[PDB]
Amino acid sequence: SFETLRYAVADGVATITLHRPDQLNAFTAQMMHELIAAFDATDADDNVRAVIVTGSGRAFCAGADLSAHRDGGGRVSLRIFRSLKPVIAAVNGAAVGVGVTMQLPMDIRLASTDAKFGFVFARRGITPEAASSWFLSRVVGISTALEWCYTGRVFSAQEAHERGLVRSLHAPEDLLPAAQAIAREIAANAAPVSVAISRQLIWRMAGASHPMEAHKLDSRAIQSRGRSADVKEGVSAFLEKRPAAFPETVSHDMPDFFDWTSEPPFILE
Amino acid sequence: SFETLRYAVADGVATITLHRPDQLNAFTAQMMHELIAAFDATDADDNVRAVIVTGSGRAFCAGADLSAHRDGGGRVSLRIFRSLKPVIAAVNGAAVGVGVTMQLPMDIRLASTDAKFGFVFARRGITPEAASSWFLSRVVGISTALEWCYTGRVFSAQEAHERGLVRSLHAPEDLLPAAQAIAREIAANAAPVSVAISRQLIWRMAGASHPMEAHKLDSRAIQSRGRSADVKEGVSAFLEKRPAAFPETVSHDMPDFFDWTSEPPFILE
Amino acid sequence: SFETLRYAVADGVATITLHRPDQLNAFTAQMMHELIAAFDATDADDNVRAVIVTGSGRAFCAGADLSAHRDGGGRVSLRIFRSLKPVIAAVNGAAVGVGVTMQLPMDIRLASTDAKFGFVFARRGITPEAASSWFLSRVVGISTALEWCYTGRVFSAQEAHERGLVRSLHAPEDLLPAAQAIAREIAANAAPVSVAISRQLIWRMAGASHPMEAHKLDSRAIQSRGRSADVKEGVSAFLEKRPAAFPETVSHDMPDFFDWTSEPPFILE
Repeated sequence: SFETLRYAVADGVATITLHRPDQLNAFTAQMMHELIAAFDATDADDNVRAVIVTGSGRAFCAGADLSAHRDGGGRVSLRIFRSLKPVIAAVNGAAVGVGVTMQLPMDIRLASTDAKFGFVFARRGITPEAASSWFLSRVVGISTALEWCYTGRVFSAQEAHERGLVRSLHAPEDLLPAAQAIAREIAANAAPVSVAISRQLIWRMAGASHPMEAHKLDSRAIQSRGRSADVKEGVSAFLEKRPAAFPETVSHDMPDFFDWTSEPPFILE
Repeated sequence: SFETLRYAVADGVATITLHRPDQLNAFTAQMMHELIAAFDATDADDNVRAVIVTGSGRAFCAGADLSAHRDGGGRVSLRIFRSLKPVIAAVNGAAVGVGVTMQLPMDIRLASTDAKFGFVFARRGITPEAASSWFLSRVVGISTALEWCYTGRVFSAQEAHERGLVRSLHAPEDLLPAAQAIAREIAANAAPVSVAISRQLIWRMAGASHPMEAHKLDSRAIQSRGRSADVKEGVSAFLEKRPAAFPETVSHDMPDFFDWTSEPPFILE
Repeated sequence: SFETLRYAVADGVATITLHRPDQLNAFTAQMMHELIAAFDATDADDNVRAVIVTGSGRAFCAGADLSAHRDGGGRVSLRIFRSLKPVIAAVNGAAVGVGVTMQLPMDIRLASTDAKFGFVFARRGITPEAASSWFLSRVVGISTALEWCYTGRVFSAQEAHERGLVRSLHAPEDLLPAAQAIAREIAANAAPVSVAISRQLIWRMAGASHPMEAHKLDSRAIQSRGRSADVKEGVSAFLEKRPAAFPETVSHDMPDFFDWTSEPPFILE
């Protein structure tokens, strides 16, 4: 139960709906705390195998309203980064300021053909936040990140897709069905512990200085999964001509050799 | 005043013109010192809100002529990296050897349809320089970087654009107008301190191991800009139906919590 | 001489052929040791100036059969990473599981129009290996890496090329000729020491936190090559209207200021 979001779980898929639509879902202190609580709920709910984030009304999110000195956007961004479930943004409308910076830590961005995007910070005399200086170059590459943040231009879904911010474009009526089809295909076919480990190694090894770091972690991951009941279930089911019902859960069966919840310290100098 | 460059400031835009055209603007010791001095001038001139780099004559730059044991190309590359203004390359002609490696630290590459590019080092029995082993993978990605440096092939503007070295292609007469329209749109719409912080965080956080690093810096940046006169000017101007005249300057008003001029030590082992 | 591979050297090009075709070249303990030995041979053979890896029969490689607790895939991946010669994958058929993760450390991926690819780990209750959590984001970028590993979908050559896993697509009969034309153009035109240094700096500086790291190494590399006989041979040959016959070799003439064979320690916690 939230004031700034709707939250629904159906068919193994959580939908978090940004829900201040009279304000084009403008981001507030409470949406920040609530989105952190939404991801705590999705990480803990074994019935959740994928998460869709979308906007109510016309917009996705048009921007921010008006020893934790921490940017609110960043707190959400860092929470999603250490998320254990697939996260898909279904961008239905304007995603401006923190409204676009919030999507960069999500795993897959789908956009309505109506969607608009703008890193408008420099036009307002402020700066890109939500750790977008880290995320944005790893989605669209440095040159595009610099051009969008320098001009602060509001650009089309078509530019978003050509420059690689969004995976694919959908008719307004087709967006959530598309996000759902991806979410359900993961929920149907993949073992939730394997998905959670994959998510964490891909995101975390993007900042690693050498593939040795990945080799050390992914050696321990494949050793642990190799001895798991999920691997056995995968064998049985193929032989017995049936869809696997992976039994191991993100809530209990996450391998203990690595703290999937860990993050470096927030310290000011 | 320079021997190897022209330097002009009009309408908030600096144009640095590589200017040894009888030698296809071949890079020399003096062009190196002069380009460092050109960026010192652009960083210090509050009338400069964007920088265009271009070539005189037929070529952009066809290559190098013939306890600082430092590659000259790198010295320029590292100077641009810690630059505080948007830098756009307008590649008018051949950009060979250090002539292409010099553009990779710039923020946006525009090319004439006449432009040609070649990382020809290995064909001459030498090696890619100007820290291109760091920059080139972050523009075009590792596989393309390897292929261009292995073959040393001189390739077309069209390949440059398809593989992502250049943002866009222009008729020879359209190149500088296009570079100018981008430069003027930044100079017109964005607060110079916000642009300078954005530039530095995007480039610097591309080497950061985790988004926590960006969150720490961009929390301090948004706190500082939040209390700035630029933010106020942005409010006034919207209400009073007028273009903002951001008053804070890169020369004085750069926030002091981070040394924007800092770089790691050059030490030989 | 190998049981799981064919190995041939012609015209300066080594071809390593994955060769358990009755098993769609499934990866085994012995293919792992043999591929390490194949790269030791290619690194030491000055007659080898480029390496092509390809599959026998219908498939490239359909997956794994069935205080070094090290993933076998990773051992190959890490060996290729510290390889000194250009490595091109010619993907002739299905490349599933470790069959696709093995290609990511190679320098250039060419695919037959018949080729298929799938990161199917999560569908089998296991996890992406061969340090693919490091390599895959640096080939196709994080969002695509996440989508392929979450769904475990087997996808077409066309998707592989559009999302940037493969450089180019070839008719089945055209694949090895294309891989050869690239290999021979390197073998013909580039100095082997320059190629080996380039390979190592591009791959290693992709994990470096700042371009200063590249500037330090590439300053020493260009100083050393500047005094080399290859550079002289390059001068003579241009004047004397003839193709250079670079005399310096990867076996003897690798500059000594950096250990090209070095890798960080494999240690379990």
